[PDB]
Amino acid sequence: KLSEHLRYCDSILREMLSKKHAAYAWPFYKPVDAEALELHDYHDIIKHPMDLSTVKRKMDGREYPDAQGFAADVRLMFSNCYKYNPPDHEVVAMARKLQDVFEMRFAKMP
Amino acid sequence: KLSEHLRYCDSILREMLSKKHAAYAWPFYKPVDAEALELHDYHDIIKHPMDLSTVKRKMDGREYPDAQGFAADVRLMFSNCYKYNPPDHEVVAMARKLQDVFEMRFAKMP
Amino acid sequence: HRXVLRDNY
Amino acid sequence: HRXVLRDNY
Repeated sequence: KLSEHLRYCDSILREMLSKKHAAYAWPFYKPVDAEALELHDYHDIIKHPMDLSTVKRKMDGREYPDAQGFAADVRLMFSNCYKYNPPDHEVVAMARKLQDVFEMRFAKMP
Repeated sequence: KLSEHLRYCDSILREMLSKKHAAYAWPFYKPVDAEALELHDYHDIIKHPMDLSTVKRKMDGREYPDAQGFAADVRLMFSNCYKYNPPDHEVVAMARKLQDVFEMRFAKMP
Repeated sequence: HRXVLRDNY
Repeated sequence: HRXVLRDNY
């Protein structure tokens, strides 16, 4: 039931979740665990959390109207990370690496 | 063609390669890349490298005679990491976390 | 108050 | 001379 574009988006998502990128993608696999990380202000600063497991369930649920909504969620995920953390944080470097993977594959969508 | 024991060992290997443990297991997914990491002495100190992809190909190749040979390779992987790196290194903490997963599942083998 | 990644596990 | 994990990528 997926468009040609969202089928391509689903393949981007599968790649971002693959062991190939695990070294920098793993903090985004699941929702940020503010409880385990003791980040008592995380849900005050980040009003709309996002992560790859959430993007996957929405894609599998056929909840994205077009490829543009898929991209908006992925970039929200990266944006929340840049918003919450100091620019020198290692998770910010990991987000930028994974975002480089995303933007490159997304731009090359036929 | 696998024993009941090595079938259980194969399930341990599948778990160690799952996204569940990726945060600390990813440096062991593939052989240590001394070229990319510029570790010009790595193959002088580590005479017998080992990693999870190598354990997997041996298991798939039916190259382990028993569960004891499987365990010897997994512990070689951890041992090489403790041998090469300083004890305070983050990859040593990651090895100990993954080894805790391994030893616990291995000990509970029926 | 800073996020510590290893504290996730 | 110390291993740097982020240098893997």
